[PDB]
Amino acid sequence: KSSMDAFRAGQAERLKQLSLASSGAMETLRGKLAVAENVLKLAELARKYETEQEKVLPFWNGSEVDEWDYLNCFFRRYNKAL
Amino acid sequence: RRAAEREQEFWSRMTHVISDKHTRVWGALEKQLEK
Amino acid sequence: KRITEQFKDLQSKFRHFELVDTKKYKEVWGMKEADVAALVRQLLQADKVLHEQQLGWDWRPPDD
Amino acid sequence: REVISIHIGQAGIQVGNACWELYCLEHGIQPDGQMPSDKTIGGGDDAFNTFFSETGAGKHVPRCIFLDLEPTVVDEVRTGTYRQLFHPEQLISGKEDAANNFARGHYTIGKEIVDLALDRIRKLADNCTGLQGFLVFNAVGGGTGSGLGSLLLERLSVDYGKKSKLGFTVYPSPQVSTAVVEPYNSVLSTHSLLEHTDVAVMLDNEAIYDICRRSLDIERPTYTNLNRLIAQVISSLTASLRFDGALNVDITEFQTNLVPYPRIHFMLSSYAPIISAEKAYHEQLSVAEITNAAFEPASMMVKCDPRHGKYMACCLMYRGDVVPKDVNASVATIKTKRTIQFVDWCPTGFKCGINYQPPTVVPGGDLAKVQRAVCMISNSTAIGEIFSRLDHKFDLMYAKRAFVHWYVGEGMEEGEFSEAREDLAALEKDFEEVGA
Amino acid sequence: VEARLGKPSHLLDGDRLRQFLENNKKVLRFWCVWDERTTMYGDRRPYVLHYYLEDDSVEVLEINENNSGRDPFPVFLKRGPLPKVAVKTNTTLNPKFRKDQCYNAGDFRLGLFINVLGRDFYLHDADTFTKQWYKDNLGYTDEEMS
Amino acid sequence: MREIVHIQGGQCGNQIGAKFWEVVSDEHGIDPTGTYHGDSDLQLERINVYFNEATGGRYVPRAILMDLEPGTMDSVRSGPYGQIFRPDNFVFGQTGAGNNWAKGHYTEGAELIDSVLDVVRKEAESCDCLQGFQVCHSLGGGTGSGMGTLLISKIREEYPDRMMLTFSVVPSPKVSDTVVEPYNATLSVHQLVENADECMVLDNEALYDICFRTLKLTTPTFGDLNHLISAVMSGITCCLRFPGQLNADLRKLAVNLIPFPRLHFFMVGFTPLTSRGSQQYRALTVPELTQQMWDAKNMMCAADPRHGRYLTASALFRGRMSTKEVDEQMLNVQNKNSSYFVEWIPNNVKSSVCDIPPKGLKMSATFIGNSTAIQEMFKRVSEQFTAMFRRKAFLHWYTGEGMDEMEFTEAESNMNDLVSEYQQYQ
Amino acid sequence: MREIVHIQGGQCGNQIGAKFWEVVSDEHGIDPTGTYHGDSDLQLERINVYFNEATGGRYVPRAILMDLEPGTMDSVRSGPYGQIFRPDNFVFGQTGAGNNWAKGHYTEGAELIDSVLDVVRKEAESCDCLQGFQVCHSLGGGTGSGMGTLLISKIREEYPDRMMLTFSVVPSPKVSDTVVEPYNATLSVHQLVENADECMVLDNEALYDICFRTLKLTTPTFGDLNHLISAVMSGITCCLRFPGQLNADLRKLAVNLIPFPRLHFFMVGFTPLTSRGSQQYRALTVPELTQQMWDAKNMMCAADPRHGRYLTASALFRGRMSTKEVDEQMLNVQNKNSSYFVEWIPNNVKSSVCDIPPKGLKMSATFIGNSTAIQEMFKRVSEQFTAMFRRKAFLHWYTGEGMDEMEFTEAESNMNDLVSEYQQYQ
Amino acid sequence: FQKKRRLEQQLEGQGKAIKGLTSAMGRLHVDLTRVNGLIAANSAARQALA
Amino acid sequence: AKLDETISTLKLENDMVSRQVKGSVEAREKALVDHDVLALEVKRLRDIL
Ligand SMILES: Nc1nc2c(ncn2[C@@H]2O[C@H](COP(=O)(O)OP(=O)(O)OP(=O)(O)O)[C@@H](O)[C@H]2O)c(=O)[nH]1
Ligand SMILES: Nc1nc2c(ncn2[C@@H]2O[C@H](COP(=O)(O)OP(=O)(O)O)[C@@H](O)[C@H]2O)c(=O)[nH]1
Ligand SMILES: Nc1nc2c(ncn2[C@@H]2O[C@H](COP(=O)(O)OP(=O)(O)O)[C@@H](O)[C@H]2O)c(=O)[nH]1
Ligand SMILES: [Mg+2]
Repeated sequence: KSSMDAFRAGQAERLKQLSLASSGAMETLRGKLAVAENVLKLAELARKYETEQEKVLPFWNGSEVDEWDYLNCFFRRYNKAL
Repeated sequence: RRAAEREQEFWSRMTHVISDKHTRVWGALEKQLEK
Repeated sequence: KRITEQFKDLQSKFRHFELVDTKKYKEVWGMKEADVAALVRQLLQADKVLHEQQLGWDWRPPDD
Repeated sequence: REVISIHIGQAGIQVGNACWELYCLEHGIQPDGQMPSDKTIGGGDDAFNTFFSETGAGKHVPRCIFLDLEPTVVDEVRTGTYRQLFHPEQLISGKEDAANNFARGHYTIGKEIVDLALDRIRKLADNCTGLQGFLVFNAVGGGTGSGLGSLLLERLSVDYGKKSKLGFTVYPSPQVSTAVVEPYNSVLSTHSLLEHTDVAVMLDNEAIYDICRRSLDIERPTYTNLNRLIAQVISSLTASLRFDGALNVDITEFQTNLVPYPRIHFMLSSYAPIISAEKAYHEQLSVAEITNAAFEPASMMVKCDPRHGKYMACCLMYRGDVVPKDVNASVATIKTKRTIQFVDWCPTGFKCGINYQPPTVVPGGDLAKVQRAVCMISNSTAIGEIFSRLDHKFDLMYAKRAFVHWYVGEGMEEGEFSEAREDLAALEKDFEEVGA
Repeated sequence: VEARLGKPSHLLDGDRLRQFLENNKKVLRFWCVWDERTTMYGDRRPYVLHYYLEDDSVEVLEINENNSGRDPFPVFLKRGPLPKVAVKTNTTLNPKFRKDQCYNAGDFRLGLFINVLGRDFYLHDADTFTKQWYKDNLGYTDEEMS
Repeated sequence: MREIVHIQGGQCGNQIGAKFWEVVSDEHGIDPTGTYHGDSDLQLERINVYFNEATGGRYVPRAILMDLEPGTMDSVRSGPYGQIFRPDNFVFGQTGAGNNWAKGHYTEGAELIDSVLDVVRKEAESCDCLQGFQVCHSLGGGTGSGMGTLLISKIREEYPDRMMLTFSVVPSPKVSDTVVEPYNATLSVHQLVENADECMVLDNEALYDICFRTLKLTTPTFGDLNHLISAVMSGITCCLRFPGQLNADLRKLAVNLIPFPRLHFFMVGFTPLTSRGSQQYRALTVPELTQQMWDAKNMMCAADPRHGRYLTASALFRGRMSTKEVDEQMLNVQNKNSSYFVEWIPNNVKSSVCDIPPKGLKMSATFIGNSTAIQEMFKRVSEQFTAMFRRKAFLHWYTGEGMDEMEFTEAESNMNDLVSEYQQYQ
Repeated sequence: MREIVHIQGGQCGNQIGAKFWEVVSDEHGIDPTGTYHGDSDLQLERINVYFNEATGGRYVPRAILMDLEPGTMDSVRSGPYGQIFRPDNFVFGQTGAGNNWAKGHYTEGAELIDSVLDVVRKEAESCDCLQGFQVCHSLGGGTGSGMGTLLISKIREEYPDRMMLTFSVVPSPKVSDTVVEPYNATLSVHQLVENADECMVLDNEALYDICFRTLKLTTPTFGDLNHLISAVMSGITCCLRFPGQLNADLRKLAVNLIPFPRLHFFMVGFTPLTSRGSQQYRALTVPELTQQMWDAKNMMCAADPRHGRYLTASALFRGRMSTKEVDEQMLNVQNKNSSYFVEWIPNNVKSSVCDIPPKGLKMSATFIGNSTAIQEMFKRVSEQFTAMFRRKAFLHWYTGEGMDEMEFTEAESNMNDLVSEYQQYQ
Repeated sequence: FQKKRRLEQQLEGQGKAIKGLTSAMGRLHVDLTRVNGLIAANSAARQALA
Repeated sequence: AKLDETISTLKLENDMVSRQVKGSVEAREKALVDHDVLALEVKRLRDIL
């Protein structure tokens, strides 16, 4: 009976800990996804007032990508609008 | 033991597949595109 | 006599809970790892479109 | 289903003087011994069986004895307004005082009167048929109540044994005091009270003074008000036997639900609603607020903070129009409340009882008539805190051997002083151990 | 709704405390005789009846004679409002008896018959306090109270 | 013909039984005087099951009061329909249990059990065809749990071939009335698994919230509380006392309800239940009755059935109805929520019908379920037991009369066995 | 057979439904005690679409009142015919929406919609054939908008294939009772443009104008306006409850009126609406009713049709008339006002007749038009929204409760593209 | 005071988490019932079509 | 004296809230497990569909 109770308690504890850790991870990933979809929609929102000129050419008339110059194209579009 | 550590690396992979660099990019792009 | 079968019935009961509990934990883990795989696939899809449309110039999948 | 009451010492006799007038007002008995011919309030015949036994043709007598060596208070009772109520043989009056000396009250004059007292109690119990328990009333801070009370308790225990013993004991206050040898008398009485009395109900004086100042708004109270409200608490406790209700107890549920350990029996008392006649008609009275009122530290009858301790068990008697619902709801709320904490020995530590009889108020009293009331008796470790506080002053006074010459001249010695000291110390040890 | 959100149960119905304050300790006592000698065993028997003016409730007590064949039972009927009438009972909820359905203090006339739960009591005496109360309040003459 | 002998043990048991006898006497149509005043002959032809005619139609209930409280005696005598019981049957002690299972089962029992047994033997031989025993009692008291259990053991020894219904209220921590409830429970439930044939488990909190939302009562006193229990008890013998299209006695109910000898812990419910203010607005029909009965909030136990699976269930219907709709609705409530049943027992539900609805209504039903969810409540009380036993608290009062620790540990062992086998069959 | 569940939201919707239930009950000839006292037997063959028989002639409506204040419930029960509703259907909050859409859709919804959804689920299961739901509410208040939109979203989700009639009264600047009317209306329509299937758009300004000009009442209260709305909201569904020479139910009306899956905002009107002084001095013939039906001043909305074009228009005639006469009248209207009708759809008018007119009158008519002029109100409210939202006025009361900034921008995006879609097909 | 406010805010956060979980419980129960009903319907359809 | 009384009451309130939060933790875990088991049941049922 002692062995049975110990085994059952261990199984319950492992299930509980896996559930808690997985729920935390899933909440983190859901939070990651929430920001992403807001970015996609708001990009769709501003495109309504765009002219088809910049709708067709939003950028202009081989290493990896750094985090400082990372938004140059968007800044070009913003400067065009301004 | 082995299963526990396996799950640990699995969770680390599935929660750091995307970079904090990309998270900061997403936030900054959201602000810039709002303005 | 009564506690003799209770002893063996406990053995049969112990065998039963071993099978049921082990399979239940496996099934829920498989379920939720499939779910998190679907969610991370969705996230990877979301990352690709933001780069490709706004400012990417390149995009690169991970290993797995 | 009768119980027998014995009162020893000045405080005990005065408290009983209040209790018996309260009882006769409850049961409609005139102060001259019989119920009237026209006015009939008796809710049920034989309802007085617990306390009064009819004698022949309409003359009720109490199941109580008053005894004390000082004759002044006893003859005051004899010449008072309740002359015909008592049987002239229960009133035992000595010749000379105990004079704050436990040794004097227990050894010299003790041997003389205890035999007569127990002989009278034996006849009383033999006349009784369904004897339930003993109700002793005394204060250990004096000489008579300590010595004679302890000796009589020991002899009654060795005589009967199995019956329950409820001792409503008045103890010295941390600041309020009227005598000097009270630490000595209290510890000497306690050494035997602990191992004879089944359930000791704590009572203080300063706590009740503060209660009647805060609620009844009387700035300068006397002993009469104290005894009146103590009598009200006793009546609320015995109403379960006296009257009929939807969920009742008797003297045995107390010793069953309230004593987890053979040497841990020290009960905190509380009563609600203590409300004056001015605010009675303006304030809203019901089970939720009376139950909440019965738990604040400023509403218990002994000066000790319940917050420092953790409850063991609580017993709640309800009087009047009370239904099981609102009491269960108040119980759930008080359990989920955090400002009070229960210990893990007993996850289910509430014993509730309900009785249909509303509380009564004596004519000219300081309590207004109300629809319902609640009385609480609880277990905690603040009692052990009180014991440690008293023992500190005991040892500090004893270190200089003060006042010991009276005891040694009476005939006793320092051996039992040492024994009482170590016994009390072991008692605080037991409380602090059980509190874990 | 107020009971749902927390509200005193007695204050839900209300109009209770005035009557208790006005008559906290007023009881009318009547000496009834029940005649059932027409049944097979037992004989006619006296009982007492208390009517509490605090709640308008009725409680019937039984008086025992020495060397009688009856088990000593102090109470004969629990303290409650007497229905005074037949009501179609429900298996789920017991009937709630209201004041106009139950008896009133003016119903007892010292010479009528009371249908207490089928039993047909005949009350024949009353205390002097009850007689004085009746004369004061119901304007009853001295002859009726005889 | 078939005779159910009814015993009332303890304060709770006596007070519930008083209302039960009130309900059954009202159903069979006798005024509290004890004389027959019913209108239809359907009430007379089966009056022998519960009542005995002595002389002059002065019917006397076949009930056995067993306690230690003259106060409860006065209460029973004072309550309406309280004088019908026999003064000979008023077997009562004088001391008082004082809320102690040891006192109720060993000390005072040793002297009063002889009297209770020879009285019960007296009515047992008075009746011609004994059908079974029913005892109404609590589980947390002393004179209700211990004395009733000892009576059960003696009766099982005397008559090994009779069905036994024990109507026992089991405590909950949320509504707690005394302190030694885990001890009293563990002892009584330890004995009832071997002795009692089946037990209808009940509790106070379930009845409380039932009269909260179903009946919409404001001040639900015990007079309101015990009424539902009495209604269920009266309903469980509808087939015995009245004609129907599918008869079912206690043994027939048990055989269809007990797959293994130690699974006889049934949770009960009643339909229809509705407030007084909405009676005229609500329809009366079998689908509505079924939907009301199969809900968890209509159950009289603090055990949520959605936390387990029903091993088996039974329905006792009353009133002129349709067997085809009854069967179709049982099929629906077995098929739609199939996950909450057990897969290796086909036809989990047994249904039966009677021709007479209770007075004051037109169509009724009683639900009885052997479902595995009661292991939650047993786990709860077992935890209460262990927490107090972990340093032997409140235990000197028990050991002061002859109790030991071996039986205390055996009770916990058996409770662990029951909960283990329920979780095994989940 | 076919069934319409009814739901009332907020004070405005609750009072409108309270008047509507009186109107329909009188039309079906039932006593306000729930009993039948009418004469024409044709009333009771189709009362099951709206009523359930409880016990011997007692009928209860198939409606659910929902709000967050007790005053509305007290008023509706104090009013006449308030004793017919089932008390169990009175889902009811306690704290109040405070004219706050965040409160109505995110704070009190999360705690009360679980309760209001189970009861409507039970009511829908009570009937066999579900035809649709009927939600009556406003678009300016808190609980009228937020709670209504949340409930309709849940109902659409759980019944994906059922019709939804939402009677929405919209705010107007000339008749404004609160200050955040655009903030509420835009957010509510943001969900109504996907979830609802047909929104009857109404406003109090047109009702006041009708009561002043053609009705010529001196001091009209809310009761007269609610009674005036009751006429159309009852005549819309007469085709279900009464026979007709050419029947047309809700889905038939929808498939004819709605050309594209987004344009489901209709204006409504009733005929005749004549002052009691002039009732005797005018003739009642279908040609005469057509003029008052197509009069721009008769529309129940402050949107002038002459500033746009009609896409589709439906004519629900009540009484016995000539189908040829109706058809030729509609043909003449279409030919004369050719520019006012869209070009690429031949025969922009649907017609149908029901044999039973409302009592008292022997002839009546109801007009439902899906014209493109209704974008005037959306421009009207969107300009106000932008005016207030440029400064973020009153925006803390919503931001500090659970929504963020971009939701309002999304709502305006949807509003602007909807008016763009109307202008496109114009 | 800072500890007390932190613990309290933890408290209502956990409470709202529990309440959302209970709402999920109810939604899952409703899904269970509807899915089982469809199971029975499709089983009958399978038998008829076979 | 006033500071001491307030401080003692404040520690007691901290203990109250601490164990109340612990109870909330346990309730959240139970709700999570029940959610998991119902989800498993849902997946079995959709597999049958
Ligand atoms: N509450 C209350 N306490 C009282 C009353 N009378 C006396 N006491 C207390 O009892 C304590 C001890 O009693 P004593 O004054 O010594 O009288 P005693 O107990 O008979 O002892 P002796 O003086 O030797 O006779 C005193 O300190 C008082 O505080 C009373 O009427 N009410
Ligand atoms: N339903 C119901 N329960 C009761 C009643 N009276 C007592 N109880 C229950 O009985 C339990 C305790 O039983 P107890 O009084 O000790 O039985 P005893 O052995 O006769 O003293 C309590 O939890 C009460 O809830 C009653 O009239 N109705
Ligand atoms: N037809 C009609 N409209 C009303 C009535 N009462 C209020 N309204 C309209 O409803 C709007 C206010 O909505 P309200 O009922 O307060 O919304 P809620 O507070 O969320 O329920 C106002 O603009 C009024 O024009 C009424 O009795 N009848
Ligand atoms: Mg003295």
